[PDB]
Amino acid sequence: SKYEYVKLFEKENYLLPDTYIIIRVDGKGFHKFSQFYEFEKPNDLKALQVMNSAAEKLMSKYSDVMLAYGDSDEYSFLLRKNCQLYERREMKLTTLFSSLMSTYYMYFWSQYFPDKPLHIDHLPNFDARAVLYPDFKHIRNYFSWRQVDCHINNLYNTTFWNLVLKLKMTPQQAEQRLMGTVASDKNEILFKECGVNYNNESEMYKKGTIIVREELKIYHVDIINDDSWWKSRPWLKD
Amino acid sequence: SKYEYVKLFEKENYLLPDTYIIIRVDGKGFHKFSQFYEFEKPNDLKALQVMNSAAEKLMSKYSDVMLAYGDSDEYSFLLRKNCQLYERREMKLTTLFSSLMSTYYMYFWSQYFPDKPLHIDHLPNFDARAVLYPDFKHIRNYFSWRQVDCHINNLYNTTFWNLVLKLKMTPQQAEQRLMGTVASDKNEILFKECGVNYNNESEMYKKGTIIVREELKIYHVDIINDDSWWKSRPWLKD
Amino acid sequence: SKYEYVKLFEKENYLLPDTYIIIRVDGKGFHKFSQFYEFEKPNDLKALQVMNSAAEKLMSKYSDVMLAYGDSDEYSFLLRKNCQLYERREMKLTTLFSSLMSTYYMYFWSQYFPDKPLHIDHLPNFDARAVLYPDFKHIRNYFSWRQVDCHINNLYNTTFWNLVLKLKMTPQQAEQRLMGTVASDKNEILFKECGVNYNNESEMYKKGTIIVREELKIYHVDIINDDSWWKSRPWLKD
Amino acid sequence: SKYEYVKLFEKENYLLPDTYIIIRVDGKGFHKFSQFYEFEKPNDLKALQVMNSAAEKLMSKYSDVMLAYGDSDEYSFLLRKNCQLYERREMKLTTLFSSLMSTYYMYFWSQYFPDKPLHIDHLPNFDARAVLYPDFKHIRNYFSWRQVDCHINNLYNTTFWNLVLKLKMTPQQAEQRLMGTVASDKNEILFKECGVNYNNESEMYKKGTIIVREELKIYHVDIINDDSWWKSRPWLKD
RNA sequence: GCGGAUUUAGCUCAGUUGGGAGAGCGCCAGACUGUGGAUCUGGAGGUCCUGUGUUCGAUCCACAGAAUUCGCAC
RNA sequence: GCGGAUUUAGCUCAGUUGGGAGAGCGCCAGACUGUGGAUCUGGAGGUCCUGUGUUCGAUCCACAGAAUUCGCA
Repeated sequence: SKYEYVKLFEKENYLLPDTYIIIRVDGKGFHKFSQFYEFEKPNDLKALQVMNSAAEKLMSKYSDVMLAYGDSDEYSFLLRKNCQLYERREMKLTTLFSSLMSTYYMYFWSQYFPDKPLHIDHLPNFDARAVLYPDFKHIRNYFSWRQVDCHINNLYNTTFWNLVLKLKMTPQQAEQRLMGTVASDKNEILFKECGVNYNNESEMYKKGTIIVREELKIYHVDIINDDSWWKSRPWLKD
Repeated sequence: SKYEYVKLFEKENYLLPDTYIIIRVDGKGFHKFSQFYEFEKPNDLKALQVMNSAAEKLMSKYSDVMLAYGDSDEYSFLLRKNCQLYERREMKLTTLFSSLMSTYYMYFWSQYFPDKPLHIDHLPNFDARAVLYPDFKHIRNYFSWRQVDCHINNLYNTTFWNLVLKLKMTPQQAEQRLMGTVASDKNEILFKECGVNYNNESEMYKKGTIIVREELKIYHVDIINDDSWWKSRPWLKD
Repeated sequence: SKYEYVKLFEKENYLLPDTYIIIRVDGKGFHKFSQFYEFEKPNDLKALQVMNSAAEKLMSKYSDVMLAYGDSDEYSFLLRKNCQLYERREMKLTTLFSSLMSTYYMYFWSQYFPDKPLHIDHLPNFDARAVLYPDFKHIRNYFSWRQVDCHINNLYNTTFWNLVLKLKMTPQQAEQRLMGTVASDKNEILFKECGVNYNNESEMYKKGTIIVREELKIYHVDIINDDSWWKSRPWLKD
Repeated sequence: SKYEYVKLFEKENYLLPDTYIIIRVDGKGFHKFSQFYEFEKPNDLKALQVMNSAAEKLMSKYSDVMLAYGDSDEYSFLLRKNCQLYERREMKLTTLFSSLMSTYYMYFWSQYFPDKPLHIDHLPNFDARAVLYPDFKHIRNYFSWRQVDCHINNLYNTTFWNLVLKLKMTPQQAEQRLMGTVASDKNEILFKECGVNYNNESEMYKKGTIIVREELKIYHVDIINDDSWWKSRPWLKD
């Protein structure tokens, strides 16, 4: 053909071999999304169950995924360093992960929320980015970063939404009240003013969600300081 | 934070400025997809209408998309050379496009096919790639390439399936019949042996689908040799 | 062989076809270099001829180089859109250009300065970077940028070195004297305090060096506003 | 400035952190270079001493280089995984290495060969590529690969040049003679026909050259199987 | 895109309805001698592409995903 | 992750009910002049981060998405 020459303008990027690959997918404008479909605040259980369902099915579909961690509207997938999926073409991996997460989310939404059919202008869309890590310690520190982020965001949102619902404050009022406040102050505000003991909050909300290949098992525990949890799973390293 | 340092391992790729951008999305294993949901052969109208609906909605959402061409399980989107969407980040554009096409396809499928609800193991997924073209002549030639490819492939499937249906041949028999045949030979085989006049086939089947920003208008015309069609639409160039 | 596998960690980068290529080479620490070998200030003529000789020879060797502009310790080379040199492999182009400029500079230095044999710890080194530009207008604007920067740096160096040499100021003293000063002030300082008419300085010093493929001709002219200079050379565009 | 905007078209590439970097430089058309300056065959000691001098000086100039291995017209440099030279910018590293190796080669050439002044059309140029390796085992395997390649190439050149020089053959005759020949066949040809025992060849010629930071020490030993050679130098991993 | 064929040790290839994995070259060690060549002896290396399903048991059987190659076709 | 402020001519800052965009500099040319200095005239360059609407009309207003910067950690 006299037209195929344009194919020469395409440029592929193969991700460095024998390197750990993290693919992180993130909900596009899921704040507005959470508002449109009237999500429970601070945390809506079933929506998180949809997220976990999509992630788990995806994980079941692709064996190279050793571990997955999700919270709020985000999910991180760890691919074994020796992954050869799609010859490690970055675009294939990221666009496939985003496509899969979006479609599976739509499906499981149709399963968990039949009362709230999806509207064409507020469909769940995900972006996806690939990140390379040469040593496992960086993987540990990454998931540590994500879990710390989950802890901070959950504490803030629980305090905020308890201030809004129980103390009937305005979002602006709750926002100003939390200004310059630290973890101890948020816990004290929740317990004394809202009558809520944070430590008694669901483990899933405060710790996020971990899916690990054992069998596929789901945990909601601290992985930041618990070295034995990692050490007992050496196949994560391989 | 002692963990945020891992964020430094990320690499962004900004697409060269003042360049025409083509993002092509492609259905993942849609032959098998067409089999599972028992698509009509050679061409199933309603499915193609799902594709076109999804693509048109997508084009409607992003004003930077000047032109789209789709056929079978593929769709190409032209973004104007001075586009600043997501600061011209390749990953954002591609993962977002795959996600959008996927979700819109899922939505419109429930609309056109209420009789065939989607199965979790056969959801429509799309990959996506970004290609840069510095001169409009290469864009013209690109879409020319896509239309020629559509013509050849359609001619193949229509001839094959007419050989299976009208002459009651076995797939291997029809395939053996098509060895060393060219477009003209396939046309002559269809007309003389199967009694089907190709030129009378649906225009969408023979030319594919064009969505162009005018209002958004859909065409099923030749864009390869019709220079005036392009010349009459200078806003495509800039 | 059981060791050849490491070849898979290599990454090639082919520069986008049908795009103008600019390769800019720049002297490594040529201020300290100028100090060690006792360069005349503000401008040492013979050094500039070494630069120009190296650039001209390099350009003579590779016909794809259509235009070159050099000043101080930098030089810019324009390679035509359909250049296929080293299959447009970026790395080959850049390392080759840097190696060539360094070696030719060493050679022509050995020719112009036999009195000052080069010392191993002060050899002329060059870096090299490649930049892609999709439209010729951006090429014009690039070389315009380079000539403007050349004017700025030359004016600064002449004023600075006239304040240090013609007067008896310290380099830091002159630096502080020129702080927050503009072209008008520099001109006025040269005139009133140093008794130097900037405009009467050599044209090469104020405008830089242009090498054009016509035959290779060397110019010291304005290319910023002179449209006719470019328009009279359409082969530069092709 | 209204022209500085072109600066936005540059794209820099920062190498993945915590990864071992190998920068390999290789002589451009050094077959022709070897012919032009009438190099001794198969191996010219003084030329190898020029290469080695250049490499040692370069390594001496940049403390980040932990190990270097060179042979024939190529040299490989290992940079420790946490190196921050030029912020791990690929272009700067490679073009700088090419420039340095080229200039140093010119200088030491002027020192070892006062009898053979360099001709402008045959100055020594080097290309350079950077390769990332996430694990040290790959470093060991890389240098192993290069040393094996050295063994093969040296055996070939010694057998070949003994066939042209000693048996007074034409290069094409030797080329055809070595077609389909294996190491054993080459050894027997040298031994029986040329009266040459390969094992008695200089250790530098058959093993290549190793420069290691200990002090900078030079070795001509096997590094493929001698694990202790690496193990006794743990600072290479760090 | 359509179809066939293939994926097991470092390289080339076996193998068994469906049962516990091998040979030649190459590599390392020792003896031997002409040396890293020749012969001989010894030894090392493998997620049998990645998952799933059935089964007491999968390299094999069924399905799916990835990769290699050759045909036909622009 | 949560919030404040910011993005307007090449640079630096105003900036407006909601209506018609500017200054200093920079920069091109011309007259006279020490020089493309100053001084003098004319002129250019602004998609005011990007889209939609309310409107007879949008730089400010209302919705959506993005970027720089500093806090709270």
